[PDB]
Amino acid sequence: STGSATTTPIDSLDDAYITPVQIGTPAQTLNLDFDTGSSDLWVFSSETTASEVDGQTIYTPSKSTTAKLLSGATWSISYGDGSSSSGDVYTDTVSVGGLTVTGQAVESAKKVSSSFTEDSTIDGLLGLAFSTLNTVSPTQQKTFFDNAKASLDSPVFTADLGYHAPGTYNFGFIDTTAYTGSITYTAVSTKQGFWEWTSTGYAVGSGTFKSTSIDGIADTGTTLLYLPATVVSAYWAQVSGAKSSSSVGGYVFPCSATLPSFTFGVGSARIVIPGDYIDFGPISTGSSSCFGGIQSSAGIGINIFGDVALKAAFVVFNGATTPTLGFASK
Ligand SMILES: O=C(NC[C@H]1CCCO1)NC1CCCC1
Ligand SMILES: O=C(NC[C@H]1CCCO1)NC1CCCC1
Repeated sequence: STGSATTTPIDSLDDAYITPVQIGTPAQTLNLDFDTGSSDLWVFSSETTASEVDGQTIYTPSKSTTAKLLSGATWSISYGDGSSSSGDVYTDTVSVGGLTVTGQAVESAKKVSSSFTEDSTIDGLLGLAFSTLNTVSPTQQKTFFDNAKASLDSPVFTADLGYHAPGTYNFGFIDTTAYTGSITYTAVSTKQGFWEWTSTGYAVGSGTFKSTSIDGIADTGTTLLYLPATVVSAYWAQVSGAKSSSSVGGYVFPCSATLPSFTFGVGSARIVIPGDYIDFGPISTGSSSCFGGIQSSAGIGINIFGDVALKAAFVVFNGATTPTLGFASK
């Protein structure tokens, strides 16, 4: 089997991407955040504290004839941005882009933190990291991909995120028309539960490539590119007037600037992030200070190749017995 679904930016900045997901019978379609840095499929629901729902579409398990309460199971997750959610668990039928999993754990939120409430466009998360990170207790549950992968034509999914435009998540096949050149594959460590890999270096604009190992994860659920402070300083030094602002929380730059590209290495291959992809717009409405899309990882403990990086590539998440990542230009 295969599946293919369009993923759409939630706003004009590509702050996140939402993908429609069918849950239950009859289907209830929710727009989820496909997240390769976590492993829980959770949704706003009829069980979510009413004051914490503000415009999201909810899953109502009592209206799904295939929903079954997973007796005694609870979940609770906290993310690297400080957000969180928790609740109970159903199993139900879940379909993405025509690919169907029966008995998928659907984690129903009883509580969500304010950032989730305040974002009416994200109805929940669909985790695509390794199932070792799933938070369901006392019986850990499998991700949608883990449940589907034996049925897939090939045990892979691909992320093709758009810049200020829709893109595609495919399951079970590699669309050879969706990229240019070749896909370069690189080793993955699953020891922390992420799609963790080692970039071979970077360049800023037209500058020389610096060969240096940068261990990080491929995270569709992280918006920006988080790299070591040395690398980030080297980038922003090429933008006149850019500076790290403790009050704002990262590097900012004059909105009048033209940003240079940023290149990262995948083996001997090179992925070029155009400068425009690094502009996250005014820090507050009407400001001429703009927020940068490349930020230091020093305070996170791990480098993150988030959407800023991934959207410059066609990315293969190869879930073979020994997982690997693939990157192609597009
Ligand atoms: O939490 C992370 N990103 C943001 C969350 C919010 C909802 C989806 O993703 N990234 C983690 C990756 C490893 C360290 C932090
Ligand atoms: O990218 C991050 N959050 C993504 C937003 C979009 C929708 C959900 O939240 N958070 C990063 C902060 C420092 C590492 C994780």
